[PDB]
Amino acid sequence: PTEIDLTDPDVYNRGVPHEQFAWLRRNEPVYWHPEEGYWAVTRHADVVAVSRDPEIFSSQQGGTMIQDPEELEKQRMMMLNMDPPQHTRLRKLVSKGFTPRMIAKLEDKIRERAKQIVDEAIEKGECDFVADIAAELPLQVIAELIGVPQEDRQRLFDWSNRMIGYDDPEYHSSEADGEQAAAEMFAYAQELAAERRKNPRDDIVTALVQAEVDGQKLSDLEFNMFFLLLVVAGNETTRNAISHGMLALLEHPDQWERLRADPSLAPTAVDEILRWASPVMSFRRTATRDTELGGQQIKAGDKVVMFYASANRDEEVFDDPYTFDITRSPNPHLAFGGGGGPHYCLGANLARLEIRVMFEELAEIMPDIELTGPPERLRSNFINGIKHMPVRF
Ligand code: HEM
Ligand SMILES: C=C1CC[C@H](O)C/C1=C/C=C1\CCC[C@]2(C)[C@@H]([C@H](C)CCCC(C)C)CC[C@@H]12
Ligand code: NA
Repeated sequence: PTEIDLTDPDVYNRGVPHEQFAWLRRNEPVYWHPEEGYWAVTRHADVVAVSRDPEIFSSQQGGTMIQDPEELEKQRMMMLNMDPPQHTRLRKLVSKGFTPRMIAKLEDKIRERAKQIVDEAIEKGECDFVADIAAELPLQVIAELIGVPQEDRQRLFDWSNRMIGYDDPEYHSSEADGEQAAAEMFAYAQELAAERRKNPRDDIVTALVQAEVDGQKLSDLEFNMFFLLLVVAGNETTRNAISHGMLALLEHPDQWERLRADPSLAPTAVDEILRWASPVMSFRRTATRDTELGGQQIKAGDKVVMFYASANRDEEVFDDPYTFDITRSPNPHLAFGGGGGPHYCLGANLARLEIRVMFEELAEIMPDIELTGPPERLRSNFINGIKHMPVRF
């Protein structure tokens, strides 16, 4: 196969290039793509090994985005781009509201919203599965969880689209759209923080302003950058799991029948949807010193790109990896990152709950859902996203 540039958004225009990943896994699983260049890491075990060693494979040294100085400095304030010990301290501060017990307290409220969202979509008849269902549930939930009034949730969605849509013409007008979105969101976040410091509420903003670990509290910039990451993660990952999951269910109709007949299949179905969609396709690291990975010699300063979508088709880990099987078990997919990595998704419990509740509700109402046209992909080299997906109920 020709040596495709996996950092180029256009190579994802016709979908995830799974044949390229399949050839790499079999023939060159740790592969130097020359240009500057980068190592493509495509096997599950090697993604896990890179993930769990931040001392060698740093997130701070070159950031975590896969394309090739002001950008790095303007984003080293993101928790994603920190290494221990800096990272360890920040993650201890912001994780309090995301433990499994805290998240499980939301199921009934999340189910109440999902039932109402599905009901209104069915009443409409013909709609956009993204705007009316897949994006709307995580949007309402993250607004309520953060503490943003429901009237303001559309501001959160528009900001988030501008933050990640920097390669898609529908979501960006030029290169500074995202920076301006961030400035607006920082001002909004600071207003909310000031209010909850004075008058605490049961929301994440209050949890964050009150948090204290080892004599430390969140600084202004730390708070603002974590608010930003929560809003973008809340709005640009789960909705694409739901959209690709619905598409997979319609295109593998036997699986949809099984789920409709047996709602107890939903927890395993969530993990197969996550393995299938792999909504976050890749993240980058930088080697801090000379090292060996999979018999390949990686030099200090080298860019290393972990392809979670390829890991989630690894024939050594998953039997029949190109089959969508909602009962697949076990299912050690890497959609949330390599297990053991210090940055492993902080919201994985919330994401699983949102996806589980939504598909339970779609399956129980038993509507006949059908596509009325092709879904439109987000242009991205990072997110495996669906912008629109016309359906009829
Ligand atoms: C399908 C949904 C999601 C997927 C596939 C996903 C994926 C990921 C991945 C791959 C990482 C980096 C892991 C690593 O580098 O080792 C990550 C980190 C993170 N995610 Fe998730 N995510 C999802 C939903 C969410 C949600 C809903 C939230 C919050 C409401 C969230 C919050 C975060 C945060 C704060 C981090 C940074 C953690 C750190 O740097 O220590 N994510 N996510
Ligand atoms: C930070 C600021 C705010 C200050 C400056 O505007 C620079 C900047 C960029 C933010 C970006 C760049 C693109 C990718 C980022 C970092 C998004 C990130 C990849 C989201 C990941 C979501 C989830 C998978 C964890 C969130 C914010 C985005
Ligand atoms: Na119908």
